[PDB]
Amino acid sequence: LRQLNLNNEWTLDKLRQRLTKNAQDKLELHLFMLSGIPDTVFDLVELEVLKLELIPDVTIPPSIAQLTGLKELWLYHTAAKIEAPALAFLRENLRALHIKFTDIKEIPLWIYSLKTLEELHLTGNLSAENNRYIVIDGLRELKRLKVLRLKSNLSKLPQVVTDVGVHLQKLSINNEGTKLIVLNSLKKMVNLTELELIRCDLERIPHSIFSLHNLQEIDLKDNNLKTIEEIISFQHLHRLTCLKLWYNHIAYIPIQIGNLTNLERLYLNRNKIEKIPTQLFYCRKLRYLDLSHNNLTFLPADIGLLQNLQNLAVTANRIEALPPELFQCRKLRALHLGNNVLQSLPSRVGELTNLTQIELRGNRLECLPVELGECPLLKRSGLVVEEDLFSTLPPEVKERLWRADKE
Amino acid sequence: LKQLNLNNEWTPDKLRQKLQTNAHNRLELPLIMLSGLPDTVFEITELQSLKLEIIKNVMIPATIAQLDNLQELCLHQCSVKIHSAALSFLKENLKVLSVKFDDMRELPPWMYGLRNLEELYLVGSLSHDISKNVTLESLRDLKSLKILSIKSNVSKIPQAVVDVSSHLQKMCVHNDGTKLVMLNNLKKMTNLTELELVHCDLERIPHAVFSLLSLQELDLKENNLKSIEEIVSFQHLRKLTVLKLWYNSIAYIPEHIKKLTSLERLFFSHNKVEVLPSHLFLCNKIRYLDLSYNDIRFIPPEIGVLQSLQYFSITCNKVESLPDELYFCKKLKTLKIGKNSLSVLSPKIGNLLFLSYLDIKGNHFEVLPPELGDCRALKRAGLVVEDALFETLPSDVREQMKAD
Repeated sequence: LRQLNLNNEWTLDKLRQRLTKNAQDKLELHLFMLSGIPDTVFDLVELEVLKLELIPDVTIPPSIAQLTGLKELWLYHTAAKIEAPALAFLRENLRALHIKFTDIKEIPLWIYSLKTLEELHLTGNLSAENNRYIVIDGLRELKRLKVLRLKSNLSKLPQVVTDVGVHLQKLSINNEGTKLIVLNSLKKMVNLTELELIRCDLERIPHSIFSLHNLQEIDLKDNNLKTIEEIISFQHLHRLTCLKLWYNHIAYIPIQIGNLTNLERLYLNRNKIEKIPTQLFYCRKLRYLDLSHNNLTFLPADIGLLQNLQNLAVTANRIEALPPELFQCRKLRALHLGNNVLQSLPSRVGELTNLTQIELRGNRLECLPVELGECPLLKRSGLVVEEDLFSTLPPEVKERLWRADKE
Repeated sequence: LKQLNLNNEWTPDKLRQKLQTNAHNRLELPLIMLSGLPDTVFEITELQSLKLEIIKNVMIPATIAQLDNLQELCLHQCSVKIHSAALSFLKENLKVLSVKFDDMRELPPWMYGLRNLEELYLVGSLSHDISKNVTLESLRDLKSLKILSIKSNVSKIPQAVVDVSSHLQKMCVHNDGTKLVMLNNLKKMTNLTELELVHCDLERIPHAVFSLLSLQELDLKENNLKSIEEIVSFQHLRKLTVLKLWYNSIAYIPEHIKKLTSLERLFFSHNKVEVLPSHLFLCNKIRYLDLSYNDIRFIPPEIGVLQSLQYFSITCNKVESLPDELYFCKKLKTLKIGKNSLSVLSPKIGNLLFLSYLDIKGNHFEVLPPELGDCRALKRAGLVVEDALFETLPSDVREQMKAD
């Protein structure tokens, strides 16, 4: 009766207008306090991400084969009871699976039998008696796994994951402030490409991070590293182009980072950097640079070297005057300059053409120069500033900006 | 049951839809006329600002400890309650507050147990017994407060401000027709830097402002300043660069302006000034001078002294004569002379290299000269004029001007 009633009131049409999209621009639908999965949900064939969240002990019927496009399932506190045909369809179709659980019994045993699975995300503490890194012993059956996120507050990386790491390309660990016992045990995952230690609270860089040669993106988010001193050994990482050292107590940048010339997306924001030095600009390949929420004394002139810079973000830092060398570069696109102590914005911003958005709200900005109207890509949504400061501009250039905005 | 219904009504996806930005570049959740606060709101942890509008009979649980990213709180016409862990966390984390007290009890008494609070927006209204508000004089517990804006009919500045003068920096008061009195409470301001008094009905600038020795700026908005004779002590405000005395009634400007030369921003728009003296433009550090919608008869030539000027607004004046010395000042970036009684635009106007803005709208002109091409920073938008004045450029000058 519950299943048929749930089919009835949650009909397919309101569900059709219920459809939404994710950051991957994939069609989802969030099921939230449902008795089971309505058959109207399974009738849908354009579904990409099915969100079984808090669905009490739902039995998956074979009609999941109707979900031909189904590639993503996020079982959030939802134990999935499944049978052989639905198992076969999921083994032959399903490829990404983010299982969030609060108990070992909540984790289904069939998720280790899927062939085509490549993205697997776990949330929930995994340290237990007589089950530590044994329930995931079926990860060896899964040979297509490439993404393994473990928000499990684990104290050490499991060895079964190390054997998986021959084919694993991405390993993100979230420990919520728990030091993970490295012991250089990540040297087995030579195929690892994106080691994103989230909230690992490491306070140091182990040698395994720069021992593997295959990492392009290494984001040590909230790893609490006081001194960023292991960056000399990262030059052997020719693949490394994204070294996001945000959310740390880095108080000064040693000049040695000038060794790493391959860096593009250096996101060094939300830190206490007293100043980014001239030698930091020795990496001319830097295309995306984030320094937001920092303690910079000023912004040096060698920023003119970074000709590839697109978005420089120094929001809520301490920069009193904008150097003309900042405007010497022409490739700037997103200027996060708000909440600063910028006395005034120089007219040289009229040189910038790629600038499609610029954050100018707050600050000590006396007036906005008319040269901001010279920028073609900039519009009202791009130019976020206070209403009075925007009104300081002449009426006709404001009309031009309005007309370019609305259309 | 109320909590269960609150969580049932508003799914987190609906809150994703509700997510927006605010006037301070924070992630805002606008919650309008709600029965309460759902726990689904606190399930969002990326949130930077909370907006609660007329959501009364609301008790803040410990669950707000989930979202660490809060910096702003908008508690608008809502009587809110509190819990111990909420007190501790909002003591540790919350810094920006914007409340509206339509009713005095709709102001909750717990804003003042915090310390990390920095910005405060006290919009609303107040009664005759102003000094009895002990809610105001508990900000001694606040240590980080730096922004205070009180849009209310406040006649007497409380001893609260007197106590919190050590760390307070910005004032914005809109009395809206209410006379402000008891200005010793503004005398004992010591470390304040900004003062924006709107419609306070202050007939004269008090010795309170001159007791301030570190005031960056002063606003005497909607204040009936008939005469300005107390400027002699304004020299004590060495930090004073902004004097936005606009929509005012200053009939003439005396010599006392020589007391302070650090003055930079000078707004006398819609003032009662008849003739400017020889003594304004001695203070060469002035860059930002406004006389918009005034009725000045004419401009004397001593304007030539103001070289470091970058803004000279006299729009909608009765000025029939612009001498060429303001055209001689090339550092003048903005120069608004709109709707005056002038006759002809200056032919030797291309000498002003750094002339970003020339608002000369509605002026009785005849023919534009060809030397606008020599002007590097003057546009049709910048030189706002009637269209029959726009149609006057030579054809080759049109070819050079459409390509700037």
